[PDB]
Order: sequence, then structure tokens, then C-alpha cells
Amino acid sequence: IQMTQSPSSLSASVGDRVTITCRASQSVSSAVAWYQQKPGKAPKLLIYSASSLYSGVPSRFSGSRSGTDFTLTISSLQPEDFATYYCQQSSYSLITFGQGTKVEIKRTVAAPSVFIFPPSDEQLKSGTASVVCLLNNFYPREAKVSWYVDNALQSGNSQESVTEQDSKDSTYSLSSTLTLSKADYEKHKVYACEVTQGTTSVTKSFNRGEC
Amino acid sequence: EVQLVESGGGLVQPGGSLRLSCAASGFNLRSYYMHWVRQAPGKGLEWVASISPYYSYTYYADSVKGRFTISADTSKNTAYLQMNSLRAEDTAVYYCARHGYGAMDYWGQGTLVTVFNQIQGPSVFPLAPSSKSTSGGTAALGCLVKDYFPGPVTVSWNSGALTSGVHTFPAVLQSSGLYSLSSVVTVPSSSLGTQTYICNVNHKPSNTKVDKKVEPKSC
Amino acid sequence: KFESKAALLAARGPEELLCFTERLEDLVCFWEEAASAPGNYSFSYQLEDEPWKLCRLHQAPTAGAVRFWCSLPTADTSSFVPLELRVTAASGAPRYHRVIHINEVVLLDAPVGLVARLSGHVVLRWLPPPETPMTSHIRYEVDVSASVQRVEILEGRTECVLSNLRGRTRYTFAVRARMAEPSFGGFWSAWSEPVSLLTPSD
Ligand code: NA
Repeated sequence: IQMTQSPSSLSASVGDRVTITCRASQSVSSAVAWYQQKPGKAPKLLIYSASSLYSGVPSRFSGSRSGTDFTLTISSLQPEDFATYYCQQSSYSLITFGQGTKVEIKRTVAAPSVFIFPPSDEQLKSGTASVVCLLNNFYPREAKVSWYVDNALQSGNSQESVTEQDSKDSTYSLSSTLTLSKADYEKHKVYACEVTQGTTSVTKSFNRGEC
Repeated sequence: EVQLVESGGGLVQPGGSLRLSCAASGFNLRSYYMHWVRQAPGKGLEWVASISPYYSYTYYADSVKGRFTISADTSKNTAYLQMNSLRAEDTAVYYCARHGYGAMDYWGQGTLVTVFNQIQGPSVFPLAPSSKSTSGGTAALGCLVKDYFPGPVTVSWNSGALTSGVHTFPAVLQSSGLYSLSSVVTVPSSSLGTQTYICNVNHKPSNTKVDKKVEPKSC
Repeated sequence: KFESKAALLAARGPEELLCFTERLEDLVCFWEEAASAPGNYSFSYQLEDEPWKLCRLHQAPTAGAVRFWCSLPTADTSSFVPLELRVTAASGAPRYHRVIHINEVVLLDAPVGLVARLSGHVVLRWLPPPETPMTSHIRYEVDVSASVQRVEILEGRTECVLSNLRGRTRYTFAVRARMAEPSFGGFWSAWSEPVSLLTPSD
């Protein structure tokens, strides 16, 4: 018995009506439940028996069944609703959850402040050099970050990391860390971080030695 | 009145053993279904096991069978999950729930199981700001916590005094097999020569606590 | 009036735990088996998040089929409440696992009082199933046989004008009954006793 949620994530604004779907495979009883999970908190029950509202759950939350498609609907999104949502099915002995749906805020686009950090001299003595690019407080999260070492495009030697939506700015922050050996670092001059977002590329860079 | 409290989680080497406890206050445990559900870090929910009222009928998930055994002490009003032959993949937060309304209504706070092979402390490097290439309205400095295992490391700034505008990024597993993260803060450029900025990295599994001064990059 | 209502149902298969209520202040769940071994089973049910309880299972033959059932007490047969149901073997393997709203499993009595009368079309009229409340919420369906035309009716109606009929043909009529509302569902009743009527010259 495989429960398949869609979408895995969606972005909506406050007051929007949003519908999450959960697709069951085998003959599925109407023992389906819906859960809310916020970062670090335990799951919180919302709906049970596919349509009944758990005591204390606001009226915005509703459940419906259309054969093998089970839907959770929030009538008008309020700020405390943006979280991750799970559908749960119990069959005879087996209990399965959906792959989970992350509800995120739609907000006006804000382009990031871009910073590039050369590796500290302390770490250069260790033979590995981490070059760090920071994209602070931007939206949407979809952004292209490209590394240029002496104008030669880098591939496969960087990693990214993204915060979750800021409780105030509803933006994101991103890091892209370029990891290369001391020997490779010491034989190049210009390190450039190019952040592209929509129609705009912004390239921050440093020259090895310029303080 | 209902409260579920869990214990017994921690670090464990692969193949080792842990017994988790779930203490239930506010209802009798012999009269309820009890479930163990685990949440891998940054992953979804995965059901693990069940026990039935009055007959203690255990039901497990194929990814847990044989190695785990769910149990209950009626007298102690506690349900136990014994995990043997632990695997690296079993690293997760494990919750105990209670059956109600056709689902799990009351959940514990969860306990964290970390399956590690080798514990390595972190290295912390300064993400220094510029005292000349600054302006940018404000300036940005940080700490690079690199090459630690397992999780987690926690970063704080100025021992708690500095909180607003701090972005401590999620960990990323490098190809080296170790974790690595960054904590950045935005600060007024005028304060760069007056305010001292200390990031405090704590990595409990290696019992390491680092206080680094990120200082403007002078020469 | 019981045996029939059960026998009616069990033709709804052995994979589903057959369950119905008579006056929404009761619940009966049964399942038939074969008589070769009897078997040991545990009927556990939970109402809401109240503690699970056990239900005394009883045996009986039917001829040589054997039926296990268990009745549920009036207090915890409230309506609109998700009530779970679990039949489990002594081995531990679950045999059924159901969720019924008791309001959704009603099985009504056969309607009584069916009459017919005609030149034009024919007027059937009848009475709601006796000793059942909520008579303003019943669903009925008629069946014009001669050869089988079924005319469907809805809440609170006790008559019909059989438009588009024939002549010089013997016609038989009957009406069934079920609860139909947003908060009222169940299985169709047994067919009322049939009334016969011969159409005029054509
Ligand atoms: Na461009």
C-alpha cells in the first residue's frame, strides 16, 4: 500500500486557498489522516476519517475523498499554516505516510546581497581551501550560483546550503562553498562568484592578495 | 492530562543496541494501540511498529522486522522499542504515538538516534568581513564549521547576545563523508572596529566547544 | 425481523465486516465462515480516543455455514462518531479492520401499505417502514415489472404517478427503503410486498 502525495511543495500567499492531494494504490479504507509538522515539533493531527476535523483544528482545514484521491484543503491560508503536511493510511497491519508536502510563502521577489569570502589563512595551512559565497535574504529560492577560477568555469567542486523561510522577511539565504586544495588555490588569482536570478547576473569576486 | 515522554536515544555504533522508552501519563496503556514512528533528519515520516491492547500483538514494518521488537510494561505504563543490529540508515528521531480517531492523536516529543562510525570534532575558520570593501549598507561576517561527524553542531553568536540576522546554514555532507556548515551574521559597518563578534560552536559528540573571534580582515 | 436482514447482507461478501444498525441505537457486526476446524477471534473496537474495548464474540450455524457476530451497546452507538472495528485471530493476524460512522450503516425495514390505482397514469402510494423514526428522511425506489423498469424517488415521498405505461399487460409494483441524507446512509431495505394491477384497454 503506497501513498503518494502531490505536490511535494507549493508556494502560496496569505489568504490563498490551497489543496493537497494524496493518491492511494491498493483498495484503501477511509482511515486516512492528515498531519501538520513545523520544524522541530512533533506531528500534529488535523483530520481523521478523511473528513472529520480534529477538536481544535481551525475550520479552514477540510478533508474530502474522491475514490483513491484524498485531499486536504485550507480555505484561506493564515501565517501559522505554512509547514509540512502528511497524509496517513492504516490498512490491516500497515501504516504508511505520504512523501510529505511543504507549504511555503509566495512573496515579492527580492534579490540577494552577494558576498564572497576568501579562505582564511588558518585553513590554507591545512591544505584545503574553502571559498564561500553568500546570497543573503532573497526570493525566490531558485537561483543559479556559478564558480569561476581565473575565468574558467568550475564544475563538481562546490556545495550549496539553504536556510528555511525567515519568519520576518519570508526570504531565503544561500551559501555555495567551493572546496579546492591549497596547491590548486595557490596557482590561481581571481575567484569569482556569479549569482544569477532571472534576468540578472551579479558577480562578486576577489583577487588573491588584495587586502 | 495525556503526555508521552521518551528516553534512551543517543549515539550508537553500527550493529550496536539501544532500548527506547516511552512513558505514558494520562491514560492506561493496556487499553490503547501504541505506535513507534521515526523521522530521518530532513526526511518524511516512516512507520516502524505497533502493539495492540490487551493482547500485546506486535506488528512491524519490513524495514524493521527481526532487528526491532516493540513491547510494553503494563505496570510501569511504559512501551519500549528495542533496536538491535542498528544500521547507519536507522539514524532518525523516533516518536511514540497513541491510537485515537483512527490515527495517532498524541505524540511524544521524540528521541534522537544517531548511528555513527567514528566521532570527529569540528574545525572553525573565520568568515572575515572587509574593513575597506564594506559599505553594502551593512557588513557580513561568519564562522566556517568544517569536517565534523556526526551531527549536530550548534552555532551561537556572542554567547546569545547576537541573534537577529544570524543565518546558520543546514549541514551538508561533503564527499569526505563528514558534515560542514556556515553561520553568517550581518552587522553595521561602523561597529566593525568597536564590536567584538564571537561565534560559539558546540559539537556535543566530540565534546568540543569553540569560541572564535571573527575579526575584520586587516593587513 | 433479524435473520433475513443479516442473510440479505452476507451476500455483500466475506472481505468486508458486515455491520448495520437498526434504530441508530444499536450496532451488529457479523461474518460467516466454514465449518471444518471453529477458530478463536478477538473483536476489539475503539470509539474516538476512548480506551479500546473488547466485544464478546458469539457463534451460530446457518446451514453448514457458521456465523460469528457481536452486538454493541447503546451508549457507544452515538451517530457522527468515527468508530473503529478490529477482528483479529488468536494468532494475531487481523481479519477485518473497518471504520464506520454508525449513521452510515442503517438497514431499514420493508415499506408497507402499497396500493395502486388508475383514464391516465397509475398512482402508487405507500407507507414508510413501520416503527422507524426520521420518516421525513427516507429514500424509496419502485420497480415496474411485467419488464423491469425502476423509478427512483428521494426524501420523504410516499407516492408516484407512473407516467409512460402500457396497456393490456400485467404489471407488478414494489418499493424499497433506505436512509439518504448528508448524515444518513445505509443499505437498501428488502422489497415491499408487491401489488398487482392490470392495465386498461389499448
Ligand atoms: Na543575464
